[PDB]
Amino acid sequence: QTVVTQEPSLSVSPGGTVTLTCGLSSGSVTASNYPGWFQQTPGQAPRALIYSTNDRHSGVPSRFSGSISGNKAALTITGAQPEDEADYYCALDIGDITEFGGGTHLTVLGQPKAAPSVTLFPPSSEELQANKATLVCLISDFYPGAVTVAWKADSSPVKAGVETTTPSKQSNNKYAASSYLSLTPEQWKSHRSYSCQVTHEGSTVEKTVAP
Amino acid sequence: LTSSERIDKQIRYILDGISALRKETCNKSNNLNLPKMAEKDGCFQSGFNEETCLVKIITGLLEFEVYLEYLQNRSSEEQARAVQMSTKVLIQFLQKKAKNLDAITTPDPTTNASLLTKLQAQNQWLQDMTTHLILRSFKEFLQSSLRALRQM
Amino acid sequence: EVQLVESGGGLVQPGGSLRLSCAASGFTFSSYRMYWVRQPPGKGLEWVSAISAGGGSTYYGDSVKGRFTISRDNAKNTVYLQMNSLKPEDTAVYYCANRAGWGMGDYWGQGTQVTVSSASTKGPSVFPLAPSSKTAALGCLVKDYFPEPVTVSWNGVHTFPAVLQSSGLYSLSSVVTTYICNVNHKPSNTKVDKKVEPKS
Repeated sequence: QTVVTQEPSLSVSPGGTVTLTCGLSSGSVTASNYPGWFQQTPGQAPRALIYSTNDRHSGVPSRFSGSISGNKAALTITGAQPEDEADYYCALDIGDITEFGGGTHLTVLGQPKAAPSVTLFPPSSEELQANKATLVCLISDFYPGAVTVAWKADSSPVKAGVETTTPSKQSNNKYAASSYLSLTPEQWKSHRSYSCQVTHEGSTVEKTVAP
Repeated sequence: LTSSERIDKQIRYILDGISALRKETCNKSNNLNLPKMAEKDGCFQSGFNEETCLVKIITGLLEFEVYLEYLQNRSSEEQARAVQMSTKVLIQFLQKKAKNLDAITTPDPTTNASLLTKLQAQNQWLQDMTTHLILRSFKEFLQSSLRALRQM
Repeated sequence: EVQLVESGGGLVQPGGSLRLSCAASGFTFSSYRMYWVRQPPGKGLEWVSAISAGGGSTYYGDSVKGRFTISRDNAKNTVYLQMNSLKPEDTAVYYCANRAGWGMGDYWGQGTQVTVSSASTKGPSVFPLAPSSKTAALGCLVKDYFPEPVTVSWNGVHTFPAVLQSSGLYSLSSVVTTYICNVNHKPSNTKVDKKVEPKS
């Protein structure tokens, strides 16, 4: 079974040149493998960039170019743009089939470290009547996408009942995430007020709600 | 052992072989009924037919063989023999791919041996033109087969 | 332009059967090889199957060889992906495409979601997220639904990604910086309209 190999991650600075490679374990990549390059933005469908090694798809900027250099298929981005930060999948026609590589995450350096916008909601009247309680912490527009969500109410940190989404890359390369805290209507009524503390690069931005 | 990739590699290899032969011929010089693709064959985009095209590829390649045999007598004897022998592998591959059926036509041997003596009886100029015409026509046929096979 | 429309994936039980279609328009369909690619949740691209211009030659990934069947139809300009003996491993977004040729490149469609799970379809419990008394942000909490997706439309819109719980159900929130969110969960055919008012 053939393995299509591509660098897991690579980076470049704005206006800089970067080359993404794509190779085989079974030998050299040739014209016969008809290498294809596909770009995928998060939550978006893949978009074909280069086909048949060096052919550009309709409406693809001239800065993207394909070739075979050495024993591998290559994708060169000459004068990288912030919009070029995406996943790049290579596809090679081997035997009678086609195989995709694992993909390359390209980061365009080294830009705005964005502080998260936090919005915490207390449980609704309707939910409390249904004998349920959910605290809704909405963390949006942060960079980089790694965060620590600490659940507070009465300083002691909430151990469990916490369900946080893995920081998801979004629109404008921003990070949008959410943390949910499931409590009993007695626990909500009990404590003075509930807080959501988000630790982003040491910086802790906090929001508090009361019954 | 057949693969679309191996067939593709084989055509591309013969094409580079034709080119290298054309180059080592065009430095001394500087009608024929050769196989040619027509729209009716189903190898072009307009009227594309998988089944009829594969038959025309195999038929045309089997017809070209007498002309590749002619090239062998015509100093880089290994290079012209390599074109002929690499073509036979291409035919085998395509015959294996078409394994669903065969109804071609395969050319008559005695008709070829007569054509071969007739091509060998020409003066040196005519022989060099014959070579140029065989090489260009074979190139055109392999380039169309290459394009077509991608969709089959 | 050229268009490719995938349909009709959905929720299916393990060992089940599904048939995908791909309506093509804007190109000489009978003159192109067509193929299918899958994208499992949070995973890379995977090639599934391919069909020659006239259907003579069919090819499959060795993880679906016996289970899947590719078919084609002209003048209906449609490719099909018959999926049998469906496993949770087949849960993905499925894309149909043409192989490049005749001066054209590979065009892919929007995709169709296929979900393979023993869990049943659950509609969502909608709760209002009230604006809290001093610009303000108000929302809608869409609770315990399966499978995805949920479509939230009002009437500063930010529909958040869903959270996967230990239960196996999803919950999401849609915020806006008369206010009524229109929740739509097509897999269970639930449509909820809920007016969110400030607490008095």
